[PDB]
Amino acid sequence: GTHSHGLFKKLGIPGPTPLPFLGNILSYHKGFCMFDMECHKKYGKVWGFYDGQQPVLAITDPDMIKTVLVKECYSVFTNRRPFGPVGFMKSAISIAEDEEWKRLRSLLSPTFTSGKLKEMVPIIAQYGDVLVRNLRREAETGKPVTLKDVFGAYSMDVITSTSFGVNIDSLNNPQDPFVENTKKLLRFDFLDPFFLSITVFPFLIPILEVLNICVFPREVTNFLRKSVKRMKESRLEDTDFLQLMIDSQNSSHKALSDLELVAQSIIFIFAGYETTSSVLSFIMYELATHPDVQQKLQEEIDAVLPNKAPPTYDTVLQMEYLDMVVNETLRLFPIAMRLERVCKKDVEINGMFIPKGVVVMIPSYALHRDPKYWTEPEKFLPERFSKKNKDNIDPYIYTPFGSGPRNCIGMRFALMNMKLALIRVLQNFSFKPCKETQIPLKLSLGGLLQPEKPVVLKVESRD
Amino acid sequence: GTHSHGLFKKLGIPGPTPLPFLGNILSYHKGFCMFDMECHKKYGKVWGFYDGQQPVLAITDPDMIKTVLVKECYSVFTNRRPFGPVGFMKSAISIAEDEEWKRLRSLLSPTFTSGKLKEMVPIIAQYGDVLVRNLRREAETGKPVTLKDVFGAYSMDVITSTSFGVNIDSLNNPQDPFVENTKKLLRFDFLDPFFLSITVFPFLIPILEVLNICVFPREVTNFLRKSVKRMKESRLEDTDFLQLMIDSQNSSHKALSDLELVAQSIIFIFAGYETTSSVLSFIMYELATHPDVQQKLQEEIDAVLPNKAPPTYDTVLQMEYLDMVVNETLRLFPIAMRLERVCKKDVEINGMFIPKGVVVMIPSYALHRDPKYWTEPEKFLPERFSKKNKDNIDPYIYTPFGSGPRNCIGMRFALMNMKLALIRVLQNFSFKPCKETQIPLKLSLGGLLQPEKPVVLKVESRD
Ligand code: HEM
Ligand code: HEM
Ligand SMILES: OC(Cn1cncn1)(Cn1cncn1)c1ccc(F)cc1F
Ligand SMILES: OC(Cn1cncn1)(Cn1cncn1)c1ccc(F)cc1F
Repeated sequence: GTHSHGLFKKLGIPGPTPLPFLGNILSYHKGFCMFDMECHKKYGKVWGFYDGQQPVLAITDPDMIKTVLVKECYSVFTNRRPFGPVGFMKSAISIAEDEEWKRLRSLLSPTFTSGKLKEMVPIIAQYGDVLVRNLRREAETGKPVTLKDVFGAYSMDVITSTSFGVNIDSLNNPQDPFVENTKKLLRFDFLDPFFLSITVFPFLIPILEVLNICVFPREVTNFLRKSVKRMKESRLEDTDFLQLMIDSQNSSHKALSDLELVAQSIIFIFAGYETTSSVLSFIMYELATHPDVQQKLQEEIDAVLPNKAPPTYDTVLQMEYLDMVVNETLRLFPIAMRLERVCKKDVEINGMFIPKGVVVMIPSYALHRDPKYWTEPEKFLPERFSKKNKDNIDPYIYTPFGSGPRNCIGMRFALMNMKLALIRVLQNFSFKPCKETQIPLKLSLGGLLQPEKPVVLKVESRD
Repeated sequence: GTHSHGLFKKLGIPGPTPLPFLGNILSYHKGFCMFDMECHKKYGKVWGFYDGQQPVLAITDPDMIKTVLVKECYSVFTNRRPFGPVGFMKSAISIAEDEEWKRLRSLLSPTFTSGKLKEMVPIIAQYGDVLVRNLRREAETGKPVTLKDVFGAYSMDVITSTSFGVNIDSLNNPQDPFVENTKKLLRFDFLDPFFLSITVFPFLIPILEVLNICVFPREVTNFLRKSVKRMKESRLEDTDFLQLMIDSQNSSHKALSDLELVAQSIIFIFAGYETTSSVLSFIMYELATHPDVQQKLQEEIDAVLPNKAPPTYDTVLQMEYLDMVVNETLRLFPIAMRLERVCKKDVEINGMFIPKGVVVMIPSYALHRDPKYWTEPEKFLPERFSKKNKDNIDPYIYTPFGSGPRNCIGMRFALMNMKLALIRVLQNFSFKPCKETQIPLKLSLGGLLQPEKPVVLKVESRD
C-alpha cells in the first residue's frame, strides 16, 4: 500500500511518516490548518505528506510560490487536484483543466471587470437595505443575533438578484423554491466521511461518475438548469451575470454553450453563497470584540457618507480603514485555507526538483500567522494593512483569494459585496458581545474554516 | 448508460448504433477485422463506434491518416489508448505517454539503428542454423510439422541471445527457466473475457492497479527483473540489447534508470516473440500453397547465396523477391490489425472536427484488402511489391508496422530477423501441404490475428 510513499524520502524532503494506504490523513483529526502549522514549525520551509497515495509538497518560499501561481501557471501548474464525481459540473471553470479552463476563463473574464461590477453595485445596495430592515426587527427585540443566518439571507439575496434578476427577501420567504434550492449550495466539508474516503479510495471516483452520483445535489442543479433554460427563453422577449453570459454567446473562441452557461451560473452561487456569509460573520466577531475598531470604522463610514448616506462604488473604494478591517479579517480567517496546483510535468523551480503529478500546496492559513512575516499574528490588528505598512506585505504570503492567472475570479465582486453590507449595517447598528458569545472564538475541527459554536452577538440600533 | 453515445450523431458521422453500456462491443463477435471491413463497406470513408462509452473514430483517407500519424503526432495524437493494469510496466516505451514517451523513444532510438542491427546479424544467423538442424530432424521423420512451434523456438532463441546474450537451443531445452518464463510472454487476446470487461468497466482499471494486478504475469517479470539485475552486475566485470541500454546509461536526457531498463527488456521480448513466429507461419503457408512462388524464391536465394552460402546483412537486403513475399504476406496478415491514437486536444484535420478524447483508429487490416487500392486483394500476389509497382503503394494504406514517429521501433530488426530465417530454411527445405493443412486457411474469431487451426505442412529436405 506504499507504492509512492517513498517519494519524499528519495528527494531528501522532510515530512510526517505516512501509514500504509492512509498516507497521512489521520493527522487531519485537528483539521487542515493545525496540520499545516505543525508541519511548518516541525519541518521548516518545505515538506511533504501523502493524501492516501497522493504526494503533496508544501512550499512556503514566496519566490517559489510565485513560480507556481504566476510564472509557470500555464506551462506546468495549470490544474488543481481532480475533483469529482462532478458530472456536467465538470464544465465549471473552477473544475476545468488545461485548454478548456483557459477558454472558459477567457470567456468569463469580461464578466468580472470593474466596469461590470460597478454596474451591479445598485442591485447589491438594494439588499443592504433589506438587510438593515431585517436586522432592525431583531435589534428591536432584545434577542441575541446569530450572524450566519442574517448574513446568509443577505448573501442569498445578492446572489439571486445579481445572477438571475430574481429579487427576493429570502429571510422572509425562506421557503420560495429558488431560495429552497440555492440554500443547499454550501461549502464542501473535505474532511467529512465521504470526502475522506475519496482520498483513501480515489480509484472509486470514476465508479461514482458512472452511477451519475454527483457532489452537487442533483435536484438543485436540475432545478436551476431548467430555471435557467426558462429564463433564457423568457428574457429573449420583451446586468445580471446570466444576461452577461447570454450576451457573450453573441460574438476567437468557440463560444460557451447552453450547458456551459448553466455550469457557471451554478458554480458562482456555490462560490459566493456561504463564503460571503462566513467572512461577514468573522468580520463582525472582530468588531464586537474590538469596539474601538468598530467605533473608528463607524466614524469613517459617517465621514464619507454623512446622514447615513447610501454607499456607492467610488465611496466604497474611498474607505481605507474599511479595507484594512476586511483584509485583517481575511488574514486571520482565510477560509479556503490552502491553495493547490498539480505539477503536470517533471520540473525544477528555484533549485528544487518537483516530480510530475505531485500536488504543490500553498498553506495560506499557516502563512497568514507566520511570526516570520506578521508580528503578534494572533491578534486582530488592522494597522498592518495601513497604507504606510502595506509595502512590507508580500502578495505571495497573504493570499486569501490566491494569486496568478487562476486566482479567485470573484475577488473584486466579493470584496465590494461584503463592504457594501458592512457599510449599511454599521451606519445603522452597533454590535455587542452577549454572554453566549464564544470568546475567544474557536475554530471547528472539520474540513471547513468555521467557528466551533456559531457567532452570536447583541445588535443595538444607533437610532 | 449512454452519457457519450450521442457523439457521432451530433457530428453527423455515421456508424453502428450502440447499445446502452456496451456500446458496439457485441459486434466484435467475429473479431476486429470483420467488424472493420463491414463498417468500411457499410459507412464508407469515415465512421464511428463505441468501445463501451469510448468513442472510436475510424479514418481511411490517406491524407487524414498522415496528419494523425506524422503531422500532428507530437501536438495532438501522441498517445495510444490507456492500457493497464500495468504496474511498473508503465515505463515501457510502447505504454508510455507524452514527454515520458518522447524521452524513452529518444533514449532507445540509437539501439535500433541499421548500424546496431548489422552488428546483431551474426547472432541471429547462428539460430537460423539451429533452426535448420531441428527442422531437418523433423524433415527426416516423415511427420507433419506445426509451424508455430518450430518458429516459436527460433524466435525465442533470437530473443534470448540478442537481448541478453543467453544462448539456448530452446526447442531442445524447452524447460530451462529462461525459456520457461519468456515462453509465457504471448500476444494479448484483447477480445478475451478479461480485456472485454475492461472495455465495459474501464473504471475498474485503477482498482486492479491498486491490488498489484498486472497484465504481464508477475512471476515472469520478477524472474526477468532479478535476472537482469544479476546480469547487469556480472557483465560489470571481466552487442545485445541489454548491453546497449547499459551503455546508454553512460552519457541531454535524464538517462534511463535500472527499472526503466528492465521494462524495455521485457517489452521487446513481448513485442518480438510471438509476432515473429506468427508472421513466419503465415509466410510459409503462402509458400506451401504457392509452390511457384516458393520455387522462384528458392532460386533467388540460391543466386545471391550459391552453395547454400550463409546470409549476411547486405545479401539479405539484396533479395527483392524475398522482400516482396514478406511484404505481401504482411499485407494479407497485418497482425496488429489496427492502429490507434488518442485525440488529446479539440482539433480539426483535413476539414473534419475531432473532439478531444476520441480515439482515432486506422483499420490497417481493412485497408490492406480494399479493392479501391489493391486489385484481387484476397490473393497472394507478390508482384504488387515489385520495384515497378511499388510506386503506387501508399505508405498510409499499407501499414503493417504503423507510420510516423510512433511506428514500430523494431521494424527493421523484425524484417531482418524473419528474412534470415526464411533464407536459411529455404536453402535447405521445401514445404508442402499435408492432408491436414487447412486450405484455405481461416482466421480465428478472437482478438488475435491467427489461423483457426494451426498451420501444419510437410517439410522435405533438399538434401
Ligand atoms: C469572500 C469570498 C471568497 C473568497 C475568500 C474566495 C477565495 C478563493 C480562493 C482562495 C480561490 C483559489 C485561488 C487560487 O487557486 O489561486 C478561489 C477561486 C475561485 N473563486 Fe473564489 N472566493 C470567494 C468568493 C467567490 C465569488 C463571490 C465568486 C463568484 C464568481 C468566486 C469564484 C471563484 C472561481 C470561479 C474560482 C476558480 C478560478 C479558476 O479556477 O480559474 N469566488 N476563490
Ligand atoms: C513482425 C513483427 C512485428 C510487427 C508486425 C510489429 C508491428 C507493430 C505495429 C503495427 C505497431 C504500432 C505502430 C503504430 O502505432 O504506428 C508497433 C509498435 C511497436 N513495436 Fe512492433 N511489430 C513487430 C515486432 C516488433 C519487435 C521485434 C520489436 C522489438 C523491439 C517491436 C517493438 C515495438 C514497440 C516498442 C512499439 C511501440 C513504439 C512506440 O510506441 O513508440 N515490435 N509494432
Ligand atoms: O474550494 C474553493 C476554492 N477553490 C476554487 N477552485 C478550487 N478551490 C471554492 N471556492 C472558490 N471561491 C469560493 N469558493 C473554496 C472552498 C471553501 C472556502 F471557504 C473558500 C473557497 F474559495
Ligand atoms: O499491441 C501491439 C502493437 N502496439 C504497440 N503499442 C501499441 N500497440 C504490440 N506490439 C508491438 N510490436 C509488436 N507487438 C501488437 C499486438 C499484436 C500484434 F500481432 C502486433 C502488434 F504490433
